[PDB]
Amino acid sequence: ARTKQTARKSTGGGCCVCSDERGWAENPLVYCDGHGCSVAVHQACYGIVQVPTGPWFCRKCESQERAARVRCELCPHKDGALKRTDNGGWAHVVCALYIPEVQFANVSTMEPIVLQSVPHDRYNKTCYICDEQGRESKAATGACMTCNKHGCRQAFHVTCAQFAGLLCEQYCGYCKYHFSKLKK
Ligand SMILES: [Zn+2]
Ligand SMILES: [Zn+2]
Ligand SMILES: [Zn+2]
Ligand SMILES: [Zn+2]
Ligand SMILES: [Zn+2]
Repeated sequence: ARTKQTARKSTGGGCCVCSDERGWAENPLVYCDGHGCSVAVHQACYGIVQVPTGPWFCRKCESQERAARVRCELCPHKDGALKRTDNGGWAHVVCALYIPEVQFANVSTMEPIVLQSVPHDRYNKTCYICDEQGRESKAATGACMTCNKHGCRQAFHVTCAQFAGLLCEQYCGYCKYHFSKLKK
């Protein structure tokens, strides 16, 4: 597999789940070899038990599922690191991690992603970011996390917060207003 195992920048992107650009000897950043696929994930961020000596393919590329059928059940963005769900669909690993009540059937392999126990309070929210970034039709879809500032009611999709730099590592996120004043 093509991997990065250090933080070194060659004298000659980052993880889809955790956004870290560095790799480790015991936790490499592995790059999907699927055609036109740009997934890169840490072994531990994606549940790769054995990094192959040959090519490595993410689960979506392995499935060769129709590109029309590859969609996260929990957010409106495709691309990124996906696993199959218990309901016969797909979901981002990052969405699974940052929506509190989502689980994995196996935490070593991090799959399938289990949605059966999400309560309806993740599902009746509106993503304020989608409402801001020209995605008004998708803002009320999928599942939102809530700002981790106690009492805040701002809600947002995990991936939308991820793209906005509003997640942090317990897996939580803050609306932009409240994130600005948090000591990083
Ligand atoms: Zn990672
Ligand atoms: Zn792939
Ligand atoms: Zn998602
Ligand atoms: Zn959104
Ligand atoms: Zn907030």
